[PDB]
Amino acid sequence: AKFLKAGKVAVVVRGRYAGKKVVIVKPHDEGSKSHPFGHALVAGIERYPLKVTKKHGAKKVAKRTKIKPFIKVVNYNHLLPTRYTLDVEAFKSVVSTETFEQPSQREEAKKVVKKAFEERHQAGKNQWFFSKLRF
Amino acid sequence: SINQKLALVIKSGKYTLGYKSTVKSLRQGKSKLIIIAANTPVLRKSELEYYAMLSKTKVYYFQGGNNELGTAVGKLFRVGVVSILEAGDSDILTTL
Amino acid sequence: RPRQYATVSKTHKTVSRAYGGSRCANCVKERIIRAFLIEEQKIVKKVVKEQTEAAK
Amino acid sequence: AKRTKKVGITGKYGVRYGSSLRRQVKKLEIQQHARYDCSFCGKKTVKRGAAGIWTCSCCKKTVAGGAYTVSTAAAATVRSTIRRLREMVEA
Amino acid sequence: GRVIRNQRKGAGSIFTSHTRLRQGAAKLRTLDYAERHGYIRGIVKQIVHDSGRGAPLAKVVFRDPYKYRLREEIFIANEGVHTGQFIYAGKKASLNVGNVLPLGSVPEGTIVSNVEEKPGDRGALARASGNYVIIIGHNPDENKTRVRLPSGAKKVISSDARGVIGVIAGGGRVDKPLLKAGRAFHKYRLKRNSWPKTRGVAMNPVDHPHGGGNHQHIGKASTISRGAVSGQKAGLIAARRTGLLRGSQKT
Amino acid sequence: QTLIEANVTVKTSDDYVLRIFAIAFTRKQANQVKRHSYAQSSHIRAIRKVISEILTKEVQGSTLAQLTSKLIPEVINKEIENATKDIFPLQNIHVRKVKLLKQPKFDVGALMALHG
Amino acid sequence: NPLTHSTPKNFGIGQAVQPKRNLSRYVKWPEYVRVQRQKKILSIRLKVPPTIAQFQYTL
RNA sequence: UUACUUAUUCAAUGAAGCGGAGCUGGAAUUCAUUUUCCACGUUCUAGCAUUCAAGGUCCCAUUCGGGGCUGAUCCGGGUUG
Repeated sequence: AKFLKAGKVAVVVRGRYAGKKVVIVKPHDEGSKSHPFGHALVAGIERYPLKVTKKHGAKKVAKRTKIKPFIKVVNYNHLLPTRYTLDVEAFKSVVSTETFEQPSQREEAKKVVKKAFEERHQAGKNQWFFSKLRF
Repeated sequence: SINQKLALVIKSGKYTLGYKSTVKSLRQGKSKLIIIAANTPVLRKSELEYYAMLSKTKVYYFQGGNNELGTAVGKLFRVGVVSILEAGDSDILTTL
Repeated sequence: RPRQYATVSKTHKTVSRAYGGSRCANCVKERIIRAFLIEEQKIVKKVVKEQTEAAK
Repeated sequence: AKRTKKVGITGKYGVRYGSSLRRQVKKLEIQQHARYDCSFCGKKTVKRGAAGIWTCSCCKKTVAGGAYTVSTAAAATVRSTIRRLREMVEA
Repeated sequence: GRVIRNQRKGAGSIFTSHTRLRQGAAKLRTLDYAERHGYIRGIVKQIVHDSGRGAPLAKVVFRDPYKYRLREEIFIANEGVHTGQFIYAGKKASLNVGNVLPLGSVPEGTIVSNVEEKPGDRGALARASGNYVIIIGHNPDENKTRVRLPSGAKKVISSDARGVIGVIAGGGRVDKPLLKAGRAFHKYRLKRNSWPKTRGVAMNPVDHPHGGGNHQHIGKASTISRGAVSGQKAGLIAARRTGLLRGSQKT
Repeated sequence: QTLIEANVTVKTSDDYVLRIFAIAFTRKQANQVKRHSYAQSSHIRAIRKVISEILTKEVQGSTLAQLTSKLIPEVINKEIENATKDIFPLQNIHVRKVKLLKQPKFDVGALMALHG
Repeated sequence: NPLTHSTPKNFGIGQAVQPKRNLSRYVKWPEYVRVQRQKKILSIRLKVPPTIAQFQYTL
C-alpha cells in the first residue's frame, strides 16, 4: 500500500521551496547516514515558466519557457504528496545521494534536470506539474 | 455498537493515536482504518482524506468530538484521529 | 522602527521562504496545503458534475 | 477551600449594594468569568473579552456570544428554529 | 424662566455622542447586483467590541466583483458567528446564521436581525444586543412581508429588504445590575453626556416646570399634551394611560 | 375492548401532503369466555407500526383521485385484515379522515384535465 | 500550441472579476447633459399644444 | 376609488447589469410544438482569483509581434429603488 514511489509528484510546503511542485525520484524511507529520518531525494522547479500566448513570436516564448530547477533532500513530513506522477528516466541516474554534499556535480545534475524539464515542457505533457501553485 | 468495537480493538489489536502518527502510518502503508473526529479541523480532515485515498485505506467519521473519541478509545485525553492497524478480535474492518 | 527598516538592508527584513517577511512558516504551510487540497476538491467536484450531467 | 458561606465572588463588594442585587450580580459574574468549552478544539480555553466577545486562546479564535455566557438559551432556540426551517425548505 | 435641559440637548454642543472609539457605522453591504441576483461569499475575519454599543461588531471581507481588491464591511455580529467564517449575502444564499438573505427569501417564522426598513438602507431594525425580528407572514402580490419588531410591533415592509439571520450577540446584558454610579458613569461616559440626571422637582422654577415650592412636588399634572411646545414637554408626553400595569403586552 | 388510533403524514407526489387517520378495535373472538379481552399494549405498537407502514406504502405513488377511488370501495380495511391476520383477525380497521396540508398552484390545467 | 492552454475564466455572480463592458448606459453625465436629456423627455412627455406638432413637422 | 409619470418629495451608488426579446434545458405532457412557469456555470476548509484575458476564428509586407469578431447575445441610453 506504499505510495511514496521513486517517481511520484509532491509539493514541498516547508523551507525555501515552500509550495513548490517537485518530483520524488529517490525515496529514503529507512533513514540514512547524514539524514537518519524518513526523507526523499526530489527534483523540483524553482522558477515556473510564464504563460505562453499566440501574441509572442518565439522569442518571448523561449524567454517565458525558460525553466530553473532545483534538487533537494527533503523530509516526508515537509513533503505533501499528490496523486500525480512524473516520468523519471532522464535524471534518475544523475540524481543520487553521492551527487549531493558536493556542489560541482550538484550543478551538473541541475543542468541535466533543467534540460529534461525544458524538453518535457515544450512537449505538451505534464502541464499540471509544470503549472504554478497559487496560495 | 461502534464504541464497543473500538474498545475490543483497543484490547486486542494495534492502533496509533494522533495526527502525526496516523499520517506517518498512512505514508508507510501499514494503517488500515482512519477514524476522524467530527470536530477535527476541516483542513486536517481533508488532508487525512487525501492521504487515505492515496494509500487505499478506509476512513470512518466518528460522530463526536476529540474528547468523545478519546473516551471511546479509552484514554483520558483528546484524540482527534486514530489509526487502526489490526483489529485483533473485532470485525471493524469488515463492517461498514 | 519603520525608518530604520528603510535604512536596513533587505536580508534582515524578510526570510528566504515565500511570504517571507509577511507571514509565518506555519501559516504559509497551512495556506499551501489549503490551496492544493481545495484545488483537488474542485477538480473532483467538476468531474462529478460532468459525469452526472452526462448520465442525466 | 470554602472561605465564604454564600457571597462567593461578591466578597469584593463586601457589605454594600444589598443582598438581592449582590446575588444577581454573583450569578452573572460566575457566568461571565467561567471557562467554557470551545466547539472547534474541545479545550476549556474560551474566555470573555467583552460582552458578546468570547476568545479561545489555544486555537486563536473569536466567537460572538452573550454578554455573560458563551451561548444564551435564546441563541440556542433560534439556532434550532432556523435549522428546522432550513431543513423544511430544503426537503 | 430659562431654557431647560432637553432644549439644550437639542442644540447639542456638549450633548453630542462620544465617537472616537467606535469601529465605524455598522451597515450591511450595498445592494448592487450580486445580493439581488445571487449570493456573494464573504469571510468574517474578526469580531470586536464596539465602544458605546452592547453588541460586538464583525469585520467581514468580500471580493469586489468589478475590480481586483477586497472590500471590508462592518456587520453587527449575530450569536454564534466566529472568526474566519464563510457568511453569504444575497437573494440565493442559504438559511444559515450570519447570512444576509432578503425577507422575501427567508421563510415564515424565521428569526432575522439588522433588517432593512426599505431595500438598500443597509439595516435599520433589531440592531441592539439580544434583539431580533420575526417573520409573521408574506404577501407575494404587491410583494411585502409582515414582521414583528422587538417592541412587539407589526410592520409591513418590502420583501426585497435584507437582514442577517439570527439574533444580535451580547444578549442578557441588562440582566446584570449596574450596582454602581461608577459603572453607570463609565457606560454613559462612553455613550454620551446624559448622566447623572437632576430631578425637575429638585431644580428651581426658573430651571424647570417642576421646580419650586416649599415641598418637592410637581404641582400640576405630569402628563403633557402632544401639542405642547418646547419647554413645556417635561414629564410624561401624551401619556395614553399611567400607573402600575397589571396584565400583559396585549400581543 | 381496546381502541387503536394511528396517524400518518404521507407526502404526495402531486406536491400535496395527506394527513391520514386510522381507527381499529380489538373484538371478542369466538370461543372466548373472558369479558374484556385486552391486548398486551405491545401488540398495540405492532398494529400501529404495520398500519402506518401500509398506509404510507399505499399512499406513495398515488394521487388524490386514485386514493379516493380506492378508499370508496372499502377494500382497504379487508386488505389490512389480510395483512395482519397472523397476530389477530382484526376486522373493521377503517381508515379515518385524510386532509391535505398544502396544495400547489391553482391548477387550472389540472381542472381542465379533470373536466375533460 | 502544446504550450498554451484553455484558461477561460467564469464570469458568474461571485466567480471572477467582471470584464470591462460598455457602461455608457450608466455614465454619471454632467449636469448640463442631464438638463438637456430631461428637458427633451419632459417636452415629449407633456401634452404639447398644437403649435408644437405643427412644428416638429419638418418637410 | 381607477391603468399614470414628467412636476415635486425621499434614499442610495465609483450612477454596473434596468426594461424587453432571444442561446440552453426541466414541465401539465403538448389536441400541433413559445402556447403557461422556472433556471440565465460559485456553499464540507480564514488558500488564490488584477496586465484592453487565455482559447477559438479570419487577416497578416513576417523582429524581440499584432488587427477585427468572439470569448463577454441583441435592442432601448430611463443610473436604481
